[PDB]
Amino acid sequence: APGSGEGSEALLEICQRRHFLSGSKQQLSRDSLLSGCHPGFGPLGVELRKNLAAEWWTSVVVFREQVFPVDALHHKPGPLLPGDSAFRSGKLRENLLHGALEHYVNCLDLVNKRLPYGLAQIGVCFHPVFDTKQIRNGVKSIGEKTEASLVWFTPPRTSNQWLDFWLRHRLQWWRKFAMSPSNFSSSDCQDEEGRKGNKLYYNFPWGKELIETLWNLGDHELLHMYPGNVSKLHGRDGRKNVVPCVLSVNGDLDRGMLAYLYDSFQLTENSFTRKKNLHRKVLKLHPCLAPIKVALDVGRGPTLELRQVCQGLFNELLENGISVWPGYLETMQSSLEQLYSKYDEMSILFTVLVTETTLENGLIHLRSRDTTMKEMMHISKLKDFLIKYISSAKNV
Amino acid sequence: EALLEICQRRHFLSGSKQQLSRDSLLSGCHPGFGPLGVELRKNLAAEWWTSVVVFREQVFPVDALHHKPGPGKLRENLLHGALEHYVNCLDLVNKRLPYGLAQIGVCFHPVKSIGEKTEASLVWFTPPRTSNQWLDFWLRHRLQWWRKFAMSPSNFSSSDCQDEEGRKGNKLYYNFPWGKELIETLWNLGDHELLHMYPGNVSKLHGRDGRKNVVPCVLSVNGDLDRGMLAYLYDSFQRKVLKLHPCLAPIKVALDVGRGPTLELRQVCQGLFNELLENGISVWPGYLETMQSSLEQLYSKYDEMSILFTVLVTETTLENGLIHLRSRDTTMKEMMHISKLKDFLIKYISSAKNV
Amino acid sequence: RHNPLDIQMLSRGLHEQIFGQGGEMPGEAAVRRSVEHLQKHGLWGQPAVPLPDVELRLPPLYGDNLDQHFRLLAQKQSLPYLEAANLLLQAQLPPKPPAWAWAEGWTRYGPEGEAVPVAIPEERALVFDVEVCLAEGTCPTLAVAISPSAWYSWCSQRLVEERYSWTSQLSPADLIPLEVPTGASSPTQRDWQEQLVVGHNVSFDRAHIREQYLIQGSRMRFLDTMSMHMAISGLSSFQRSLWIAAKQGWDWLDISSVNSNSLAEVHRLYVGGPPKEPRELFVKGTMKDIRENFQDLMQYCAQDVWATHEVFQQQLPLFLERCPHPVTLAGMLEMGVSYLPVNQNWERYLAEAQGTYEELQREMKKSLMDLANDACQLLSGERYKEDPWLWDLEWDLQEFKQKKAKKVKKEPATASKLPIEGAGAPGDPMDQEDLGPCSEEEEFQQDVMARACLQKLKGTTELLPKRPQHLPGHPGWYRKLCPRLDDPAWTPGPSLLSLQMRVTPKLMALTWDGFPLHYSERHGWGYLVPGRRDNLAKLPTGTTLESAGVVCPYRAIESLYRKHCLEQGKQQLMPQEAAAVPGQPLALTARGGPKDTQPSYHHGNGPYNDVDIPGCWFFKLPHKDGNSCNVGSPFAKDFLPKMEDGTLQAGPGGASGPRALEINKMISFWRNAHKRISSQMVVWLPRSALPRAVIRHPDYDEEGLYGAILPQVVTAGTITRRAVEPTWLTASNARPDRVGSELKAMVQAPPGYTLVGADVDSQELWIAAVLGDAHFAGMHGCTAFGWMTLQGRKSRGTDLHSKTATTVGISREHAKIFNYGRIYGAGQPFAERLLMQFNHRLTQQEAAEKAQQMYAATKGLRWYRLSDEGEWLVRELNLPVDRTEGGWISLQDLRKVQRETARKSQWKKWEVVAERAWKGGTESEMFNKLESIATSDIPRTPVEEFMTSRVNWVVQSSAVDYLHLMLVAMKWLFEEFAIDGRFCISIHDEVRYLVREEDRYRAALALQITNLLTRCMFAYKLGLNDLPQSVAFFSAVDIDRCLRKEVTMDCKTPSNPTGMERRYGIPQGEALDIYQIIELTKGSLEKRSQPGP
Repeated sequence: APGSGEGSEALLEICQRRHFLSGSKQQLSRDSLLSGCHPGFGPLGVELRKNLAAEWWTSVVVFREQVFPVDALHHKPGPLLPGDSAFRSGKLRENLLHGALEHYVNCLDLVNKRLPYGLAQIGVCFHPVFDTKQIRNGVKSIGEKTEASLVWFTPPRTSNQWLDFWLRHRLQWWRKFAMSPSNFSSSDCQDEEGRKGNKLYYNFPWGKELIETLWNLGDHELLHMYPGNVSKLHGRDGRKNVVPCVLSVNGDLDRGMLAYLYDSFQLTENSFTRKKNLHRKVLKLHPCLAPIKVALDVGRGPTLELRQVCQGLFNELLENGISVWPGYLETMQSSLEQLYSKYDEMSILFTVLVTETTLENGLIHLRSRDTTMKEMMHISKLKDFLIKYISSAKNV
Repeated sequence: EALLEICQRRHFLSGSKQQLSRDSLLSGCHPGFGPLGVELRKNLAAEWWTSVVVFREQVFPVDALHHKPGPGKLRENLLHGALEHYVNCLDLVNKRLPYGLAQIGVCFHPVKSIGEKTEASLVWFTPPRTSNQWLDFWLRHRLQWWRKFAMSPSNFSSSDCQDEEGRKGNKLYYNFPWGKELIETLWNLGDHELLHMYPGNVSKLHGRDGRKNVVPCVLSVNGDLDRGMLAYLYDSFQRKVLKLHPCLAPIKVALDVGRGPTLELRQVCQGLFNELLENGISVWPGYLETMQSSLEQLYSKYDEMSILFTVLVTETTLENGLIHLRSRDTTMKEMMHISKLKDFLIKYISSAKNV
Repeated sequence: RHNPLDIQMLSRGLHEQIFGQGGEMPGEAAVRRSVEHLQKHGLWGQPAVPLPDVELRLPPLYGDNLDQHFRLLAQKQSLPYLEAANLLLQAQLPPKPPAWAWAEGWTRYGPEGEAVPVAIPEERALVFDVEVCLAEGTCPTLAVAISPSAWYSWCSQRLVEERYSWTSQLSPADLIPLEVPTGASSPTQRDWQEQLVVGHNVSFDRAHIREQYLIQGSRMRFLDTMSMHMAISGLSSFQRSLWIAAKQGWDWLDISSVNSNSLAEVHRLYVGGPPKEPRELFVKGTMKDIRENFQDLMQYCAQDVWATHEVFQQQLPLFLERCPHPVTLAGMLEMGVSYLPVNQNWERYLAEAQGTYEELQREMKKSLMDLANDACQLLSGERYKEDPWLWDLEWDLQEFKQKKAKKVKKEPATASKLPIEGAGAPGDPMDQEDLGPCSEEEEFQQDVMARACLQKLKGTTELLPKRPQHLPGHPGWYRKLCPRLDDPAWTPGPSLLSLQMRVTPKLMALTWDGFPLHYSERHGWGYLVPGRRDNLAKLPTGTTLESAGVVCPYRAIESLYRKHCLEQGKQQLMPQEAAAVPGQPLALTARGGPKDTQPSYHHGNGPYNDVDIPGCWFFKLPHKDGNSCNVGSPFAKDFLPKMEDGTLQAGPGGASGPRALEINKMISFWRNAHKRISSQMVVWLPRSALPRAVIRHPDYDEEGLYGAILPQVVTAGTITRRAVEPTWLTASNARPDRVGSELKAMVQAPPGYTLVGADVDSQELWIAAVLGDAHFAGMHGCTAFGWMTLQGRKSRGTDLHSKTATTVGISREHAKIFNYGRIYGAGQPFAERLLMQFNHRLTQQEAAEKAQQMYAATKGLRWYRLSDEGEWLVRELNLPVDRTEGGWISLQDLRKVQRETARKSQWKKWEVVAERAWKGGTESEMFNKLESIATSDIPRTPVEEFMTSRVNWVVQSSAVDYLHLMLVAMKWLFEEFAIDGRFCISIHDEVRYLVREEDRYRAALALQITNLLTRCMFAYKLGLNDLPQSVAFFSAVDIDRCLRKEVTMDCKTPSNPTGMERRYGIPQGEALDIYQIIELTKGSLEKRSQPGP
């Protein structure tokens, strides 16, 4: 427990510092963090979640079938029959999926009515945290979380298999981006109705957490949405007629991400019972994972020529399609070592300090990246080795 | 509208006829945003993401909230969320000056009735002196965004307004025949929309000239995106055909079967489709689909679906490997080596961001 | 009827073919001797507390002496095939190698020639062979024929058929839809009158029989020429092996060594060699060329094949029936014609199956890759370009372009792909391709200024360091990206060479079993003897100056096993009883592990040479089961995996390696299983499947595959004759969960059908049972049900096995297996050995105590016996002499006394043909299985001349007999109306049959009854005239579309794939019980019981 607390400070503190979690205080504490009364994330915060959405998004988009709730609209003004108010608080989407539905029939016109696909996109929805009441006014507070909902209007047959198909895929995605993916299970805890669709979770330093979700509420809400004489269009099978099914949308959570930085450095215990205590650690993001790929560096003279061409690398780099931290500024603050430490505490892959050795030691892409491979790199090959880096790394 | 009817086709925006009006559309109150729009949108915003965000990594993606407790308010001046984090991120770059904190946040205004304005925002903070210099030029910068190496954007207007409670900056407009409209509004809060917000020991904020501590100025570079595509949606138009700015075109290409016809040819096209997708290029196949749907009654939809090219995969290719493709601008049906088709487009693509 | 009991109910089924309480148990002596006991073996007084009930009501049978009716049943099946075989056997017209031919048949042994094959053998009986390419397609390329005449096919015209070449995709993939179109010669002939049986040697003829059975209907039956051999002229596991070494290149070769060739050597002996085969193997791998060589020779292959068939055969029957039974023979006739369902799913159940092993490895790799990375580096020390660098540097090699010839001096128009280095063939290098643009630069500003100045700076940097033509033709970096090491070179499925990469274990810090060290990478493990010996790092002033000086990597490598040192010792008490590269124990000294010495079954230690500094190390055991060398591998299969799940193993601080060892542990089983599994490929039913809309009601995609695979169940095979399908007759639930941690389920699933089958418990233990009892006078007994005693008692008999371990208070699943083992061959040393390993420090002496004891308790009085083995006293007393049957019948030829037998001769088999025989035992048991050995724990059922073998085999040979009746009766009864369906199974103690859904309940009785009979019958011969209730009504008969023992299961695990039975297809349906089942069927059938249920 005390060791678990220390791991948390380590992985949290580093987040306040090194800017991954914009806001500070109690609204941040684990419990609150998870609820969402937090101020936010560092730029770093954004880059990762973006990479993610983006990275996760690519997979979703690929196969022969793919679409969007198209909009994602906080919205929802309206009275009675559609959604039923139960308790108190607000009017901001709670089902990225719901909207995805109106868009459904038209999504249906799409693909030639042919299809039995997955209609979805990404956006923010809001959660309230109301442990319990009595004290004063009432039903105050609000938490926020950016979700990903994939709906699918499936036949009676895509059915259990298509649901089960997802199980498969999703899981391989995580392991793919996981440093120790064994902390990503599924349960089938619920419902005496609608049957299956399992819940997902991560193994934090203090137990499991609910992440994504997955139901098969096959064709029950559309009937809800679009009443009929037992109406409308059923949807095509391929020469027959059927009313489309449900598609389980792991929600989101910024959390998936939240668990990754965990996984990475989560890796507390890592060296909790092994080697000498020089446990400085580093966070670890699969390369694609990390918000920043590298910290350009520059030292010595003339101060500028070197700050220059670092200037030089950045752009060239910037251009390529690589995230960077420009280290010209960098020569200013600190002393070499803590640079390393910060950076490692940052995940930024490698770092190259263009100094006297840089032109005047004519050439050299100066060393950094760990496991301490400070090998000299003629700047180019390597630069274009990193371009490779990403590619293979990404792939798996 | 002539385009109005074609505009929906397979809905390129969610909403029936009376639902969406050229005012509710200007109100985002319309029933909501539809299918093909998004690609464009995710597509649009993104290219902006480059616009200022990718270009000179002096700025970063800031994450401001959508809601507010206590006085329970709506997200209207998205320009605000930044304010709060300035201090938060200041610590970022030692204490240098200046830069911003972009965040494309679906801000607000829901006119009684309601609607949502997606929008995107930039909040840079310049010092007084070279503030103006590092001010008027700014227009210039993205002056070119939208214009972005134009087609009809030979029609992007800008007006000057005396004043107001900020210290000025000009607004943005587009040439709407029916009735011009305001697109973006940049300010010059060279003064305080902080100060009070962040009062007390002012020396805690502020920035620098280069050696001297100072509290920088405040700025606004917002107009809202939600409809930023609505406009670009007009340079397009002038048999039914809809041409579009490549890189933007929600989707990039399409295809179906032919001559083969059943089975394998169709399967091969899909795989090709998949291959093109892996690296980064949208597309559309028409397999399984049980009808030839003709070719010029199906091609008019490409027009209407303001697509870009096509690739009629046929059997006069299973032993040669040559597909007949077109473009959605001038039809000059060409012949081509269906393979190198990978590094192809990228040219017409990457180089389409050129001229 | 009644309820009578000088023992266990018997009632009124008997009246028809037996008597319930009718066994002439003799007065006082006989009834008393048995009773006097148990006062000593502690069973009676309370046994009179039973849960007795059953109400039996069945009249299906007729005969006098059930077996008399068994030989009859055997009679019908055996006869039609006896007749068609007869004529094939006495046939006069030998071989006729005409030119040769081409595809589908015709004939041609001729006065002249051939043809007329529009369709198949009107032959009435023949033999055949089949070849299949490394075009890997399990499909054909020629089939050889005798009595009439038949023929070769499309292999060799196939070779001019499309699709491009080898290793990817191609045409035979779509040749999977070839199955239906092909057949197996139709597959059949007619099923109209006499059906040609077929005598052949082994598999893939089993494949000619890969297509002859499959459509679910067919009265063709076969039988191995190799099986029978095993049966008559066969040899034991270890004896044959010793026999093999000395035999080709001393008593009674008459070797009869499985395969064909070595058997012909014994049956006939001439033309004895391999017409063909030096070929066909000098590339059971090269094709396109094949036809050429083929045309000329493939007739050869054929013929060689034929002789064998012919040579083993015309001589293989007679000696077989020289061991005379109708049943043994008929039961094996159907065993061969087995079946196995399958659906669209196998490949998918198998492919999802394949995806995981990767993930796993792929993952430990990164773990690994990373942990090793982290480690090595963090240790700031020494000087760069050496020491821990060496380690990190080897494993991680990449971005090399040095060599391998290829293209060079020839090649076409490069796409900026220009490998440098490249040495021998690659260097007729010429001018071109380097210059610069007019064109353009990207940004207006200092950027261009700078951007362009950079390349200048960079470009020149090239004219700067290294050599200039590497630039021309830029590299592209061979492979990888991160910390991984590449042996590749080898394609052979499922491989991960970074572990063989000695060193990984110091990484993956590992000691902890026998508690500690860390290990050395693959040999033994240090300890803490702060010597006062061993270590003289000591001093004085000398040490100061000189120690540092070092001299050799050793004082630096020594200093490291020394930092390593105090820490290993401190590090040991802390966990046991809980730095500039010389901090992490394993890594330092270990550099190069773990060195010479010997596995030498070293309970011991290494007398120096080895042995340095502060701690001593025990060159870790064990290796007998491995058999021949030094541990070599930490994850070494065998002992080591056992210990990973074992009580002791390492990865001290966190997830780390536990994850690792644990992970690999998961996949090991699958690696090897993997290949063999994926391999069966398969055939499928396209449209001409099960008709009647039968296809319709079942529910069915029609977009799925409904074909089936059939595995060669060696009729006989084994010296016990038990079975010969590594993969399929080696079925298992899933203790070490994961892919193929059994695909059993997927196995069967035809829509309109379901599979009736069941499990008889200790079908083997019980046989041993009555045997003794029956000869300890009244068959009631002692061990066996005397001692099995009435007991079940809530949980059950395992609670008895449990009794064996509790007295000696210990795990039972580990205790139960060894009795089985005790039951089988020897005892004494074997217990100590096995128990010891799986056990710990009590050492040989204490092991002795226990082994000797356990054996003492069930067989430990003077001369030979008391306790429990008056039966083995008989197995032994009846079998240390003459040759015999097993009181039931059939003979097991090779014999100690009997190998010896025309009296005492020739040094008496050296007197060590017998001592070399002293050496085989234990090893043989951990060897017995080629796939996995002794099995996984939680179940695990796997078992020169002399008792051991013989004794072990009696039980076994006799459980074979067992199988055949269950079968013979059932086959019989299916014929006997209420028709149902199929199968042979005979798997372990499981025997599954297929049925249409209806009459699936019907078969239930069949099985039920069939066992009663089997059981019944056993006693009469074996013991005499009677037997009990409990056995009679089994446990229950299982029915499901799935293949796992004890239905509700659900089989999560395959850890992957696991939505399973959710991931779906099927999901569990119960086995009725005996009481229930009878209720629905009510007195079996014709078409009479029918309506109501």
